[PDB]
Amino acid sequence: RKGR
Amino acid sequence: PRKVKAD
Amino acid sequence: GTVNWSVEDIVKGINSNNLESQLQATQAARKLLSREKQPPIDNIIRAGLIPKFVSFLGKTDCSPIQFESAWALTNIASGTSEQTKAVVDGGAIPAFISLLASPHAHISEQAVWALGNIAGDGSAFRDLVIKHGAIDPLLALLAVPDLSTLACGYLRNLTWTLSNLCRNKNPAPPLDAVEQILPTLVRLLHHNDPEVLADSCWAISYLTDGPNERIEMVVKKGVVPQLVKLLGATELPIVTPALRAIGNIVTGTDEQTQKVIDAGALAVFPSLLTNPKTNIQKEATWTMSNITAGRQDQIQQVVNHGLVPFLVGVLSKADFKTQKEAAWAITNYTSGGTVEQIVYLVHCGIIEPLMNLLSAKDTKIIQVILDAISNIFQAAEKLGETEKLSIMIEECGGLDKIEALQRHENESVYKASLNLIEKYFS
Repeated sequence: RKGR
Repeated sequence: PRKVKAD
Repeated sequence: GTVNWSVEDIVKGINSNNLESQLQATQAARKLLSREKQPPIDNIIRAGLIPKFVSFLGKTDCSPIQFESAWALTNIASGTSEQTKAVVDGGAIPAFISLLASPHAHISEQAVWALGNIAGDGSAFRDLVIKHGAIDPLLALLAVPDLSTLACGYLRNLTWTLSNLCRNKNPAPPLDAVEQILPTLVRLLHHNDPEVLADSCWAISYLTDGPNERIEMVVKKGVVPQLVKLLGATELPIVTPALRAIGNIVTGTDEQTQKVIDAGALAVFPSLLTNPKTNIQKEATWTMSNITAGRQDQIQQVVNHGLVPFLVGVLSKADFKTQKEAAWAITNYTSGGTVEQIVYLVHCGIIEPLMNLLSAKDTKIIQVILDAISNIFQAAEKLGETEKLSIMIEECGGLDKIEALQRHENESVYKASLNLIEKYFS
C-alpha cells in the first residue's frame, strides 16, 4: 500500500 | 537548481 | 579599473578589434553580473553580448578572457529559464565542455559551474548537456586515487554539477548516463566534506525518485549502509537528503525496504520522529508509513525497535501534515499486521489520539482514520473483545465524533461511520  | 558565482 | 562600467561602455570595448580592450570590457561585464543587488542580466543579453562571450571561450592563447567570459556566462545561466536558454542558444554547451580539459583549473572549474547551471534548468537542457558529451570529461576530473587531493571548492562544484545531471523527471535522466555516473557518486558518498556529502545525498535522492528499477540501480551499488550512517549525521543539510533517499527506497519492493532495515535504519527513527525540524519528522513519518505497508516481519521490526509509541507521539502532537502521515502509517500497519500486532497497537495508546484527529477539516484523514478503525475492530472480532473495544472510544469522546460523521459530505465518510456505529454500537 506504498504511496508517494 | 542554479547558483550565481558572486565575489 | 573595471568597476561598475555602463553596458554601453562594455559593448564598445568588446566590439573593438583589440584583444586587451575586449578582455578589459569582459571583466567589467563579469563584475556587473556578479554584484549582489540586481545583476543586469537582461541588459547584457539585449546588447547581444552572449555570442561574443561564447567566442571568447575559445581564445586558447588568452586564458584570462576565457575565464572572465566563462564567469560572465555562468552568471547569466544562473538566472531564469529564458536567461539560461540564451546562454545555450549562443552555442555555449560545446564550448564549456571543451574547457573541462583546460590546463587552468580555475577555468575548468568555471566550465563545471556553468554546465551545472545549464543542466539544472530542466530535463531537456540536462539531456542536451549529456548529448554534447559532458559526462566523460566531468568524470575524468574525479578519476584520482584519493578525492582528498582535489581543491575543496573544485570538488564541491563537481559534486553539485553531477547532482544536477541526476536531477529532474519527465523524463528521468538516461539510464546509461545514470550507470556511468553512479560509481563516482558512490565514491563521493564516502568523502568527508559535509557539503560534498549533502550534494551526493541529493543526487542519490534524485536517482531513487522513480520506479523500482531506478531504485535497484542505486541499491545494487551498496550505498544503503552509507545512507543510514549519513541519516544519523549532525549536519542537518546531510540528514535532509539522506532521509529523502531512504524514504524513496522504501517505496520500492519489500526486498529493497528490507535492505534499509538490515542496515540499521530503524534505530535512528526515535530521534527522527522527535526531530525539532518539522520537515524531518514529517519526512520520517512518511517513511514509517511506507515501512508499515510492508510484510508482517517488517511490521515486527517496527515493533521491536520501540517505534510504535513514537507513532503514538506524532499522532498525539505534531504538525498536521506530520499527523496525516502518522495516520497513514497506522492505517497501513492495521491493514497488513497480525492480530497480535494490531492488539499491541492499542495497548500502546493509539485509540485516543486517533479519535482526536476525527475533528480536523481534512476529508482524507478521516477516511484514513476510519479505515484503521475498521481494521482494529476487525482484529477485535477474532478475539471477541469488540464490545470491550467499543467502550474505549465512547470514553475518550469518540462515538460523539463517529456518529456525527454519519451526517457528513462526500458520503464515503458517512458510509463507513454509519456502518461503524451499526455494527459495534448497538
